[PDB]
Amino acid sequence: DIQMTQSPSSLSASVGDRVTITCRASQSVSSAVAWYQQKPGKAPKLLIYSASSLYSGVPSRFSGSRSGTDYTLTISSLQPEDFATYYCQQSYFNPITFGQGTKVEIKRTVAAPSVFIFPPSDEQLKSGTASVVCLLNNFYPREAKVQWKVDNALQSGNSQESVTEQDSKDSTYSLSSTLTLSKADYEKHKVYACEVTHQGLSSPVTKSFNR
Amino acid sequence: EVQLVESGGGLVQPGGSLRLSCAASGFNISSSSIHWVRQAPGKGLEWVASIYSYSGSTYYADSVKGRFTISADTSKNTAYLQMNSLRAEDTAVYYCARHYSAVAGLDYWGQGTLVTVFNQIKPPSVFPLAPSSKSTSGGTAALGCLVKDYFEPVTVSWNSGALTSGVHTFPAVLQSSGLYSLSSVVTVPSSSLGTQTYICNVNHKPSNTKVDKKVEP
Amino acid sequence: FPEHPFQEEHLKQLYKIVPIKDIRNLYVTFPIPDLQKYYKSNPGHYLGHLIGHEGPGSLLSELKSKGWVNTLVGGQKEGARGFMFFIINVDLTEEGLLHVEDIILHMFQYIQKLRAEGPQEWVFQELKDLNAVAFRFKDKERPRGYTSKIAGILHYYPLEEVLTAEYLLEEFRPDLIEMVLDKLRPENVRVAIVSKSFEGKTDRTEEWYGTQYKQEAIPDEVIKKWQNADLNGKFKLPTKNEFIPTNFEILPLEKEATPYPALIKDTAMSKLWFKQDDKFFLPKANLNFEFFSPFAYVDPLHSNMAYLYLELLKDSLNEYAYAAELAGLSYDLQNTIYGMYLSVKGYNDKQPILLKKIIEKMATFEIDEKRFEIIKEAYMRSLNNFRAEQPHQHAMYYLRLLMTEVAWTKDELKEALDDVTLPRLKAFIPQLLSRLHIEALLHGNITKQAALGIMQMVEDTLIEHAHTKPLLPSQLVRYEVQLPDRGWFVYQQRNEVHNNSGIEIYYQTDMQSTSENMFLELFAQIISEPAFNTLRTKEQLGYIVFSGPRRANGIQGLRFIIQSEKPPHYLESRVEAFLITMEKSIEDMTEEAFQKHIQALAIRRLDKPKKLSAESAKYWGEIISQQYNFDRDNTEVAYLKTLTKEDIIKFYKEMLAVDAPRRHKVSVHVLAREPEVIQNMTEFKRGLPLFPLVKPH
Repeated sequence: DIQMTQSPSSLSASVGDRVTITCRASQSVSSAVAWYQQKPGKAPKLLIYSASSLYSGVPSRFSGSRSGTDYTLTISSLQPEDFATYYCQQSYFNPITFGQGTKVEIKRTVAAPSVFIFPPSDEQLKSGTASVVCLLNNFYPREAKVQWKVDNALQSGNSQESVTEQDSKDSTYSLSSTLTLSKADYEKHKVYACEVTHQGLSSPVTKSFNR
Repeated sequence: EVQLVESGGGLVQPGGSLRLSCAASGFNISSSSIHWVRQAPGKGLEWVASIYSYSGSTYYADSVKGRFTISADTSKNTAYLQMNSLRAEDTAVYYCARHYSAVAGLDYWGQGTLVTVFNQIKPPSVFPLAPSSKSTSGGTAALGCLVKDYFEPVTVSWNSGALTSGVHTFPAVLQSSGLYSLSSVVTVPSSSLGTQTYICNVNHKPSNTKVDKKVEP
Repeated sequence: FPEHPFQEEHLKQLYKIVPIKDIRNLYVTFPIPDLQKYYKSNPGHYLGHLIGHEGPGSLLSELKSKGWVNTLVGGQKEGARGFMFFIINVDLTEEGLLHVEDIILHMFQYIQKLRAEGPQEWVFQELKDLNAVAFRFKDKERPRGYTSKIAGILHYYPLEEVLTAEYLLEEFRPDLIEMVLDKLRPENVRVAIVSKSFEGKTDRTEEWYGTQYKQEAIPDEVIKKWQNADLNGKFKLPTKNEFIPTNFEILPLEKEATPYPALIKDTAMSKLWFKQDDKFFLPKANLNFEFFSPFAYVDPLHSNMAYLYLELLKDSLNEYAYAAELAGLSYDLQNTIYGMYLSVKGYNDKQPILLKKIIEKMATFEIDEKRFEIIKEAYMRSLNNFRAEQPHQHAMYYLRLLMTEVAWTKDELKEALDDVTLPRLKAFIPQLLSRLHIEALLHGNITKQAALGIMQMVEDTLIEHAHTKPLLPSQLVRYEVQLPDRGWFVYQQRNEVHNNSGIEIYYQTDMQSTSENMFLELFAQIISEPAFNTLRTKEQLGYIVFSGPRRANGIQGLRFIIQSEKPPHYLESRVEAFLITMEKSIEDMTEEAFQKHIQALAIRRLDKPKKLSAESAKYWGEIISQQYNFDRDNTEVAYLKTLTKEDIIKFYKEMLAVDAPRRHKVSVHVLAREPEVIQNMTEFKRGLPLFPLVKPH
């Protein structure tokens, strides 16, 4: 029915930061809105009930507020366990909308990726599959621009870039750019160049090899 | 205090049907009721269902309105949900989560069951990387297995579960064939490529398949 | 009782109760004090008004715009002496059972609406006018029981306050409204849920009778959801009514010394038969208007067009017409196989202007799409149900069936519903309204020239909107099957559902000539009481056995409402046997039973006017065959005196003998749920003459 827009959808903020999270109501909503935590891989939580009231066991470092219609949760201070996907609720006999997601990330020095590249194994070539794994690893933050230059020609669509989450080691990320082709395109396109343009590495590092 | 022991959420087919059984112990479902929450993996939140066992008032979302039947044995305070016409996009963690006596207070939760409306179950074709001299950019290198063409994401450890630090196991890419694909890289020295050939301890969850695959130059 | 006995164990408390009757209801109860002293505005019966009100922007207007719960009630019920009840009962459907607390919350939003509205002075003046006119013009009562009723008032009220009991609003009381608002609180609620299917589920037990129920309370999340959601969206209060009747100073009867409806005006469009009130001198004026159209018999599609058009049409302005329904001033819209019909009833004050609004809105009418579709599907399921109806009901359907020039069948009606689109009739309405006819009938304490101006105004508005051009007089043509006058015909149509078999033998005599009128009436009633003697009472074949006349198309007839699963020819022979029974029995009836029985038919005929409505119904029968013979009473009575015992034998042997040349014999068989024969209904109307038509008036 009446929808809810959890602004911001994602953020990056270190331990001890005062964070304002505003679930944007579509219509005039009364005090019928909660606030949620979900740690990833875990069952969620309620942060704030009644749009301002703290629930037992949740610390005082979370201060919700009835804010007009676009109600606002104000985290007073972040913690190392507060890096979790957040939500809210809209409680009526209307179809209950929720948060649209807000995961807290950290601010950090812009860590460079371990810009590597990796061919598929020879067994995988015998399976008729090329997975050229251009590895980026241990980079903060996720914002980059990884480009494939197949036979020194910029190609897109054949790239598969799975990204690990905020690291347990140093709160960075890893990226396995997989140039998904066939062996009929592996031995065809011998030149496999992985142009990496991070936000910090705005200079395009183009990790290349020859078969 | 307020115990949300969910069960019953198991195996189903697209177009299928189930019946939930959540042991909502420790409290009264004659009191403030539990409800049901959609969350597909990688997707946001949607309210599923609502039993009012004190009053029999069932509630559903508009696409699923009518085609379910919810009930709760409130003498036992035990919740149920006869799930019906379960389509494949509904593969989602369904939370038996208690709403307490607040204006919006849903504070108690179950861990939720991933009622999976999947299509395939497939053991993996795990393949390593190819560490060549071109891959050894200096002493800094890495090694990994591509766990390829399998249906749940695998759980990969290294060297009988020894090498865990620096292991950046990627999220699985559920490709167009209903099959996942993830990598698991780990920063190793270029001298260790061949010296300590780490073997990925792949464990496919639905088919219960263990594929120990060696990575070697 | 100096205390409220609803002692805190029952507030905000469910009671899911199994009834004995197959019934589904829900009570909400409020112990309110003995405010019998507070009869100045009588806030409990004011809530019976306001909570009973279902008007524009209303709660029930929204929930029937939501379609869940059809009706409801909420008002002051007397409980014990010291306090009283406030019972809020609703209709229950099966679909509202999942929506219960939301409906409760709808109730609460209307409570919060009228709480945010607070007091209303215009309701006090309006309902004070209502009470003053209603108790002013309450007509009469049965004596017995009424005396004990006002004697029940006589305890609570002295010897000058037993008529003026609650029947006058003295002074408006916003703060007693606020007091009962403090009574009307969510905290103050008993809940009595009624459902039969909870047998073996309910445990807490009533003392005397032994029925079982449950406590099973509501948790505080839904309690507080009732509390905090005191907001106001779609719901709106009504406004003052546009009309109140004030002309009750009756107007005396002038120079027009006729005691009948007189044709005072006839144009190419209008034709005004007109009467003033001489009998009872009542300030109501009842109105009658037919909407003839050639477009009546066009299609089964056009049948449902006109039908469903009038249906939704009368339903649509009913949203406007709740103030009039609340005024008790009624009306009618009804279709005809010739067209439509309009009635307007109630007091003669503001009927023209309100009527002009009705005319203008039905002329200038907007069309909703989906609301109509719900109505379309509803009458679709209705016609689906129509195949499962009673053989006597379907026998009366035969009475409308084989007795015309042409009709449409229900199967023809069945396929054509697929053919229905909304722009079809939406474009057909100006096709419709460019040419049709309205004949005018006016009766009441009403003047002549003012009524001329009112009718001229209304038809002028009609021509203003859609320009309804007149007809030809041959364009008012009329629809009956010629007989061979001796041959007996019948067909069978087996039932689908009901196992009983239907049968009847018909006899048209003629038009309503004074001859044939007393022939049919006297002959029908003279066989009626020996039938009550032997066939019904003695034989006891089935319960639905009845004999009667037919009066339609200005044409007489003879019916035998008989429904029972018998072998066909067997029951034919029994009816034939009763024909032989009356053949001898009439010859056996001497002069004494003859005279007493014609006196019975006389007192049947002899009855004084009682209202305008009954005489007007007989007037409407005078209208529809265009005969207007307002003094055939004495004429047919004096003709009745002319009938002798031999004279009726003359009526027998020419027409009613087994070899009579005017043996108007025909039947229709209906079988169970499982001469010569009739080949086709096309053969039924293929080779025929037809009839002379009746001279009109």
